[PDB]
Amino acid sequence: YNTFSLKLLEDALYELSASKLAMDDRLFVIKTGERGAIQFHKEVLKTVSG
Amino acid sequence: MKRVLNLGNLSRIVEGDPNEITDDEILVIKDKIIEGKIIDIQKRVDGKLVSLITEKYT
Amino acid sequence: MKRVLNLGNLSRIVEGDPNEITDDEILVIKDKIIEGKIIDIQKRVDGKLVSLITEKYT
Repeated sequence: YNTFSLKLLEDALYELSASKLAMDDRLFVIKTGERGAIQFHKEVLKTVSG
Repeated sequence: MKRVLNLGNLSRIVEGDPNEITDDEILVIKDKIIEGKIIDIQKRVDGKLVSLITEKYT
Repeated sequence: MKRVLNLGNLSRIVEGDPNEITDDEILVIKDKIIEGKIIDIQKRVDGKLVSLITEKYT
């Protein structure tokens, strides 16, 4: 990615999940540095702000 | 895209008499001849009730 | 001196993209030339954005 988006992430994980995983086993766990968690926070806040 | 002001400062957007508009509240002057349109947005500064919309000419 | 509208309709006064605002939102545009003015207030009428403030002429 050039720019990070919860749109892009939500799509990729769901398409994966639909094809590969049951509805009950779609809990994902991302690994990041403190900055990735911050970038996540900003995007999540940008959405709820919409 | 995000909200323009905290709802505390938006709850003080009122519709009334220009003579009773103090600060910490914005005024809207609805239009009569036209139903939905607005005439002006106003905010008091130094006792005077000035507009926030910039005048636009031809 | 009642609020011009309720809060559920004032909450949807937002600032940002003209393309991303729904029919339920009012769009504000902070003037860039002046520091505390407004240049236009818009809401979607028929998929298009139109100014709520009545146009003035001489």
